[PDB]
Amino acid sequence: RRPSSWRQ
Amino acid sequence: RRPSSWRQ
Amino acid sequence: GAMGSMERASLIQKAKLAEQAERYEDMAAFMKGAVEKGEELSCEERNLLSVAYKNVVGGQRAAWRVLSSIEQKSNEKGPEVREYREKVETELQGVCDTVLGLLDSHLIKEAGDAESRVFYLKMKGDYYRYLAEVATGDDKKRIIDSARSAYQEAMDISKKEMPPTNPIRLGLALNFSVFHYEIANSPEEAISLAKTTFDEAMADLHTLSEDSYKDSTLIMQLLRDNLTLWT
Amino acid sequence: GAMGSMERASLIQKAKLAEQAERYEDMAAFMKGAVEKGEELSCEERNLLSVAYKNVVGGQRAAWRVLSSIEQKSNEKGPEVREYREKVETELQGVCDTVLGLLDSHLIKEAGDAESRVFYLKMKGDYYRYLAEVATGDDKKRIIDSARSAYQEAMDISKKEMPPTNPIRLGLALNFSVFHYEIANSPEEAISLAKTTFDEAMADLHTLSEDSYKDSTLIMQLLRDNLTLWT
Ligand SMILES: [Ca+2]
Ligand SMILES: [Ca+2]
Ligand SMILES: [Cl-]
Ligand SMILES: [Cl-]
Ligand SMILES: [Mg+2]
Ligand SMILES: [Mg+2]
Repeated sequence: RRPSSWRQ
Repeated sequence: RRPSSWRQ
Repeated sequence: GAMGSMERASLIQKAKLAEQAERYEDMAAFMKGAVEKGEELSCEERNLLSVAYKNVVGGQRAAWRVLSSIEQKSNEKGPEVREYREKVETELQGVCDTVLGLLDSHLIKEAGDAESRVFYLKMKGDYYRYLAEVATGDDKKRIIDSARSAYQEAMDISKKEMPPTNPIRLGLALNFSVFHYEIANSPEEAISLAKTTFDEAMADLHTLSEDSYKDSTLIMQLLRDNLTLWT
Repeated sequence: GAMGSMERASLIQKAKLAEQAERYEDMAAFMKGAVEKGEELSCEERNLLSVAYKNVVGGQRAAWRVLSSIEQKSNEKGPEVREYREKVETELQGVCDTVLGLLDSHLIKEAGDAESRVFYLKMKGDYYRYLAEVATGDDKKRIIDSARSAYQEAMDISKKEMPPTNPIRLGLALNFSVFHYEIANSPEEAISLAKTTFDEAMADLHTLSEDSYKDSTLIMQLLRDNLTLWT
């Protein structure tokens, strides 16, 4: 998958 | 709740 | 309009791409351009038109309901909540007016087959219904009656020309029932319509292929869901 | 611009209403208008700006990735897939350019406190990163280096001026790590940064209140998720 960047 | 109208 | 220079087939292709990308405002603009080419729409093309505008107005309606609720709680502060609810409301009305304009110029008058004519008259009822959800002025009763008249003509055609399991007939009856319950303050009519539609579809299922059975029973389940909610 | 006649406080109030209604394009336009009033933004206001544009560009990026994949499969037909991917790409670039313009005129130059300056430099890195995701021309390396330079300045400030658990410091390190992995083709740097950030945050948790602990450990979990994905 694509990695997590900052998210609420 | 609100009723279902047609939806896909 | 803005899509006048693009080929009809390219507009349809891009509408399908926009659906895959969940870009429903683009999808609606492409399908508006395809309609404005002046040719009738195929079954598939009518569905793309419906899906596009249903998603666009659906987001507007959901936002309007959020804002209207905030506004009601505020009236139980300044003008901002009312202003922004009005902004969303005006944009929703603009989308409904655009759809109704496509139906009137000239989709409905060229629709001769039951399937197309019932589809477009159901759409006309739906978008007048969305106008009715936000209406409060001198013309609110006329907006409601415009929804009713379109649904009623579609019902009359569908009962004469289509089997009781036909998905567009079922979806029309579902939405007219919601109109009765939510707009016309006629819950008994809503319930009676949903029950009679369900029962007559049930009795016609034996005539269907496995694929048609799946299509019809899916919409019957929405009728059942409303009946369970309302009774 | 178009929001020049609305009060700053009313723009902020409407940005919050737009968030509640999930109307993120409106939210971004309101916050752009608030920035253009020329005053510095509060902590809360910076968050509203970030949330609004993150949601707008996030939908554009998701659509671009859908269309780019279709386009790649097609090149393994006519111009429509490329045209529509380009349309979405140009709109995404326009949103990124708008955000970068707000940072440059004049949010960054007026940001003196660590919290605001690191926040805006992280934003600058993020939006150059989004430009880098779609870049292919003569300036692609310069776009990548613009992202890197902004992230790097933000990192240098955050390490000097903020504790290792500070949420904006953690979120900056998370995104710079993603930049290393996905944009700069430096997976070892991405992994090293995420691990060192996680470990130094873990060792500082003992200093925090229960609420600050919750805030910091939430972002640490995103670092952990990437490390598990990458190792
Ligand atoms: Ca009764
Ligand atoms: Ca290694
Ligand atoms: Cl407004
Ligand atoms: Cl296009
Ligand atoms: Mg032609
Ligand atoms: Mg003022």
